[PDB]
Amino acid sequence: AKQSMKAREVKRVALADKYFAKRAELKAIISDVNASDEDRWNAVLKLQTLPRDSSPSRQRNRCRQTGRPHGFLRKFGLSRIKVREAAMRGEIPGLKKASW
Amino acid sequence: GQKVHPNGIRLGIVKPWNSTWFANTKEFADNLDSDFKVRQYLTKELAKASVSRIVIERPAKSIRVTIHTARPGIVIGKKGEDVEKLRKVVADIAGVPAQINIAEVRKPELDAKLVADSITSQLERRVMFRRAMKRAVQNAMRLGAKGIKVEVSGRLGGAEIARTEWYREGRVPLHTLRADIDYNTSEAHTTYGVIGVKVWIFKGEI
Amino acid sequence: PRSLKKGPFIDLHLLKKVEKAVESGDKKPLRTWSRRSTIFPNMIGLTIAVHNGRQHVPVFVTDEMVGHKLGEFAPTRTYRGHAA
Amino acid sequence: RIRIRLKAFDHRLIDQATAEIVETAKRTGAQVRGPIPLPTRKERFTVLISPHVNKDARDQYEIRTHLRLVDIVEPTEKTVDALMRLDLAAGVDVQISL
Amino acid sequence: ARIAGINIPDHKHAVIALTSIYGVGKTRSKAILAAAGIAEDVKISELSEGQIDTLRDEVAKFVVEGDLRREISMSIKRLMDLGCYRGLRHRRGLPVRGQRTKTNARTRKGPRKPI
Amino acid sequence: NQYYGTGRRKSSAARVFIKPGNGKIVINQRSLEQYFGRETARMVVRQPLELVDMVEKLDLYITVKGGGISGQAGAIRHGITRALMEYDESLRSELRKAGFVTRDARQVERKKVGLRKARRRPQFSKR
Amino acid sequence: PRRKILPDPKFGSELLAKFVNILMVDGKKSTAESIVYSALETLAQRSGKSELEAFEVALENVRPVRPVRRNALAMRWIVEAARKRGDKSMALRLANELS
Amino acid sequence: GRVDRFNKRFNI
RNA sequence: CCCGCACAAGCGGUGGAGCAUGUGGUUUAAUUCGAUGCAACGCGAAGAACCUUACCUGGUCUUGACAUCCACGGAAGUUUUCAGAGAUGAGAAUGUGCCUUCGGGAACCGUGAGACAGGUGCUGCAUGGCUGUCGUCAGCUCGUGUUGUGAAAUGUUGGGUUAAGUCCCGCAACGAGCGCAACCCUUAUCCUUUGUUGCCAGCGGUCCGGCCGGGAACUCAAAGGAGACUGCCAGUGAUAAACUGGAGGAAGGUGGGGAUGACGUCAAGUCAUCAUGGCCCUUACGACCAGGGCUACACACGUGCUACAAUGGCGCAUACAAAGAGAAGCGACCUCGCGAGAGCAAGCGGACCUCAUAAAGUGCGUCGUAGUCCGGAUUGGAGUCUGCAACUCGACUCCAUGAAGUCGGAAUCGCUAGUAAUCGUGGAUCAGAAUGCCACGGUGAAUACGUUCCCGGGCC
Ligand SMILES: CN(C)[C@@H]1C(O)=C(C(N)=O)C(=O)[C@@]2(O)C(O)=C3C(=O)c4c(cc5ccc(CN6CC(F)C6)cc5c4O)C[C@H]3C[C@@H]12
Ligand SMILES: [K+]
Ligand SMILES: [K+]
Ligand SMILES: [K+]
Ligand SMILES: [K+]
Ligand SMILES: [K+]
Ligand SMILES: [K+]
Ligand SMILES: [K+]
Ligand SMILES: [K+]
Ligand SMILES: [K+]
Ligand SMILES: [K+]
Ligand SMILES: [Mg+2]
Ligand SMILES: [Mg+2]
Ligand SMILES: [Mg+2]
Ligand SMILES: [Mg+2]
Ligand SMILES: [Mg+2]
Ligand SMILES: [Mg+2]
Ligand SMILES: [Mg+2]
Ligand SMILES: [Mg+2]
Ligand SMILES: [Mg+2]
Ligand SMILES: [Mg+2]
Ligand SMILES: [Mg+2]
Ligand SMILES: [Mg+2]
Ligand SMILES: [Mg+2]
Ligand SMILES: [Mg+2]
Ligand SMILES: [Mg+2]
Ligand SMILES: [Mg+2]
Ligand SMILES: [Mg+2]
Ligand SMILES: [Mg+2]
Ligand SMILES: [Mg+2]
Ligand SMILES: [Mg+2]
Ligand SMILES: [Mg+2]
Ligand SMILES: [Mg+2]
Ligand SMILES: [Mg+2]
Ligand SMILES: [Mg+2]
Ligand SMILES: [Mg+2]
Ligand SMILES: [Mg+2]
Ligand SMILES: [Mg+2]
Ligand SMILES: [Mg+2]
Ligand SMILES: [Mg+2]
Ligand SMILES: [Mg+2]
Ligand SMILES: [Mg+2]
Ligand SMILES: [Mg+2]
Repeated sequence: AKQSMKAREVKRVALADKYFAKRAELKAIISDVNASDEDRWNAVLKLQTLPRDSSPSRQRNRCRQTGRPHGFLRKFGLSRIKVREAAMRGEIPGLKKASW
Repeated sequence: GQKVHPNGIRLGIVKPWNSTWFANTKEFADNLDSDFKVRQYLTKELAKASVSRIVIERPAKSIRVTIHTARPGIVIGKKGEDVEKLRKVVADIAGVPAQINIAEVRKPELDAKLVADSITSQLERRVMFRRAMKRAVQNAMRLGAKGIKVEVSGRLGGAEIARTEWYREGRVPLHTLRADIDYNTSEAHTTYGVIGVKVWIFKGEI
Repeated sequence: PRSLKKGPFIDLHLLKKVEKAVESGDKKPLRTWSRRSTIFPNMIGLTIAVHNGRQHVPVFVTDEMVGHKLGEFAPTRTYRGHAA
Repeated sequence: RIRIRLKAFDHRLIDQATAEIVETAKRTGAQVRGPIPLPTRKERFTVLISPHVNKDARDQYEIRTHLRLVDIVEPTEKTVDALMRLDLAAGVDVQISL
Repeated sequence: ARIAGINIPDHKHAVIALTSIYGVGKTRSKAILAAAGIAEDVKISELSEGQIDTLRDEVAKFVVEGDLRREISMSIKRLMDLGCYRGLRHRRGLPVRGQRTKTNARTRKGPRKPI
Repeated sequence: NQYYGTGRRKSSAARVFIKPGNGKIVINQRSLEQYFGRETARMVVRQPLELVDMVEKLDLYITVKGGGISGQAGAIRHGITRALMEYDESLRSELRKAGFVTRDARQVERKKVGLRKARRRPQFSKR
Repeated sequence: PRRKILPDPKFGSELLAKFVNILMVDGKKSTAESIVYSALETLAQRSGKSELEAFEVALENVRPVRPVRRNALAMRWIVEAARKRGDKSMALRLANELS
Repeated sequence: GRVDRFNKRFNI
């Protein structure tokens, strides 16, 4: 992946962490059953003023070695390609070729 | 056709892992990434020190790294000054207490990684590929390898058309899972691009 | 559609722009990229120029449009037939 | 009761680690309900092996997590001392429950 | 026999027969019959004129037949007059609910028109 | 004083306890008729007893887990057969001849990469 | 290439078990069994001859060839014929084809 | 239609 | 002369319909790029609303979004306002630490300059690495010797035999290497060990629930062993290798399945995973943002799903799985809602808790061969949930609607057994978004005379 694309992900992770508590607060009001209509409305308006990149759903899992945005495996934090290279060198503990 | 990785297929049969730690999913990816960065750091720092293998254990919270080297003296340095520099950097990148152990490779000519790295060093110095390959094969067989194969692929001697050349002596029975095949690779970055080296060393069954 | 419990979505920047146009009685088209905003009753009689990807399409808001998204009135794809 | 759960990716290592625990208990003069082999988890991964296309070309990998339960009935005075003062082999996760 | 200006089949079970009305499906049919106090499996032929008159009263609580056809027509005309995206899809005779048109869409487009 | 046999078939495993009795069969605390609706399955369960002529000489107490109706009926037959050979070893050759001593080792074949099933390949267009 | 059935439950015949298998679709043997037995009961009552014997009557008239294959084709033709019929159920379609 | 549809299913 | 679901024998499909999906084409501001006979076309993509994103339109930046170096200002930061679609501008508050040699640095922010950074830009016909393919086909070679002026040959051919250059026998060859086989995983039988979170035969108790005391038997868990060798027997065979049959045995002749892919072939695929020679761009081919597009639709092709019904649909009742996942997670019970769901809130990093009704099945009833009580496309109305946000373009629910379709021309595909066919179940990716993919059990066939023919291949 381009250097810029890897830097966008770092920015998104950092903003999501910076605003996690505030976003959770606002969304708790918007979801709150016994919240007032005005308080719900104000929360809806406030939530959209926060940076879009503070939403966790903006993050794309990328291979931690290459930045590849497809073929990710969460267990390893790597794409399918880098998993295989690491696996065959014995660098992934316990992982071996499976037959059954 | 394409061949299975000789090391990979023998893991847990005749071949150990290079990382031995348990982790749950929560820490697994982070441990892999810290291991990657540790090996990246040490491989660069000890490029002149004939490192064959970097084994990583994670006892408790700490990290224990075993560096297999043909040259323990250069890695350790004077009164362990150099190995202490490594240990402090490894501790920082791992973010946990670090131990560094040194393991001597007594026979570098029987170590696939060191043989591969020896060939790629020579190719970058514009040694004739055929000479480098032939000597690698001759040395291994002299030091008691049951067999050795060396493959070199790319723009050999700066030719426009890339080709693969290989030499074998003795036995290299890659379908025998109990065969101790030491396999490793290296890349020479030449003026005409990448030449790839593969080395297989057979040291007997079981 | 958006859960009724959350209310209808409108972009805050558009809401404020609409409020100012209504209070002023200003009749110049409101330029917006907020295709996702719901049309509200107080937008009736305004011209909202809605982005379609390359131009702002003037949408004269009527009472029947209330509750629709603005993007519904600004088609994004150009098609005039294959055999033409 | 001390319950000890051991996990490892290799059964030889986990069996060494359980053998250490039982001997530590049976030296401290503690009753041990001997190693129970609990079900091995087999986590599987299927990956495409080509950099591009060739969808039918895959590798299938597995991590086996081995699991052992040891139960220490009537923990003596230095029983708990000898178990909490034990560095089992790297690669074995040890969870002690009271 | 005759309900909402249509003839309901006499030989069928009442629960099936009532679905002949445009605007009555299986759920509304069951609800109509539950309200009228008529069993689902009674044949329409086997009902008395008093029982049929109560069925007419229950059906009268729903918009059906020509009243429903005109509501649906009005709803589609409204979209087309608005000139919203859905209205444009109705005008052009293409899928209105986001379906692919590169292939398929034959229910809306009709049979294939050779180049 | 009872005679035991384990039986298995597909993913089923049956525990069969035999004693002298009057032809009672209990499977998982239910009668044979109640446990298996299928008469094929009832036949399979009763095959070894009918073959050795001990249908009302014996009471069977059976538990069975895993697999389906046919798997369980086959596991039970295998378990009964083994319990009968504990009861009387001389029955072996007759039970062996009927094919009941064999553990039917046929299992579901795994699905494979690039196939729809174990063997079913995706359709091929030549042109 | 270049280089056994079990008997049916109700009667004890490899011939009828094969017939059930030929009738069966989609591994639904219990369904097929119920059809074959329902059909044979209809067929037995009509003539007064037994199910198994009445089955042999129908086969002998249809059989076209090695003796095993003669039965196979006959059963395959009965089932194919019965499915082509336009009677209410398969059991009746089969009984009407056998009779 | 739509304005009273709107004002009854929602509120500030 | 041989082999392979290659044909034949069979069973079920595709080709017709609707829909899903990929591709071509056409269209477009853009419909990003790549894959192309088998071996591209549910392929890279294990999951495009925004993001992803590579494309378009417009708004913006220029040592830079991402590094190191130097200098000069600042602790970091946090709260907060206005303008703006946002990028980004202006502000306004507040805070003034940690190293202390109390010399100063270390962070970590700004700004200036330029060495540089940056490029999913080009070349897969400059490359590495990785992959497909012939093909898991039985081949491919070498040393030494010998033969030929020599290219070469022999071995490796031949007589038997095998799944196999498998093995035996013969033989100017004698040996060897890479392949075959074996060693590895899994499945079928048994034994030993351990016995909870799993187990319940016997026993005591019991509210009847392995529920309780207990028990360690059994199922099971998972470590270690045993077991299959053509070993035994017979007949055939060249006093052979082997073959055919039999016994015993859970298993019989490679028991079943997997992993494992020789020398090479196609300048095959991939410079867009990554790496990399060369070339090219550098106040732009780099970088930031909002909105759009990748979802377009006269059309053509490929792969699928759902059907066309009665071996079925519907209703009610009621059996029997396996494998797997789970902490920004799986979420019970209870209450509310027709429902999607909501509220409340246990338990569980799990043989314990949760996902989590298996469905086909079976019993009873009903429909009665109809475009139907078949089908479930399409469309209207009303909702739910995820998510800053579902207009373009989500999934799901409810009410209504109720299309084509009556078993599909030429042709063509898969499959030899727990297979095909059919029935559900789980997982990866993932906020949400499978008819795809990967995996799991349930039920469970037909047929194979044969090798003339068609396709691919082997040996002479
Ligand atoms: C895909 N198909 C169009 C062709 C194909 O099917 C084959 C095949 N063997 O079946 C190919 O070989 C192919 O895929 C392919 O790889 C090709 C090439 O690689 C190729 C070809 C021709 C070329 C001519 C010139 C050059 C030099 N470059 C262009 C100039 F600016 C510098 C390169 C070529 C090249 O790489 C033939 C194609 C055929 C393909
Ligand atoms: K569309
Ligand atoms: K290549
Ligand atoms: K020679
Ligand atoms: K978009
Ligand atoms: K599909
Ligand atoms: K019925
Ligand atoms: K219908
Ligand atoms: K959408
Ligand atoms: K068809
Ligand atoms: K998801
Ligand atoms: Mg890069
Ligand atoms: Mg995402
Ligand atoms: Mg688990
Ligand atoms: Mg109706
Ligand atoms: Mg409906
Ligand atoms: Mg769609
Ligand atoms: Mg199956
Ligand atoms: Mg054929
Ligand atoms: Mg079609
Ligand atoms: Mg394309
Ligand atoms: Mg190409
Ligand atoms: Mg390209
Ligand atoms: Mg080609
Ligand atoms: Mg596919
Ligand atoms: Mg986008
Ligand atoms: Mg603003
Ligand atoms: Mg470049
Ligand atoms: Mg190429
Ligand atoms: Mg040859
Ligand atoms: Mg050989
Ligand atoms: Mg092999
Ligand atoms: Mg090419
Ligand atoms: Mg390049
Ligand atoms: Mg964008
Ligand atoms: Mg697409
Ligand atoms: Mg229906
Ligand atoms: Mg589920
Ligand atoms: Mg029609
Ligand atoms: Mg019909
Ligand atoms: Mg076969
Ligand atoms: Mg399925
Ligand atoms: Mg041969």
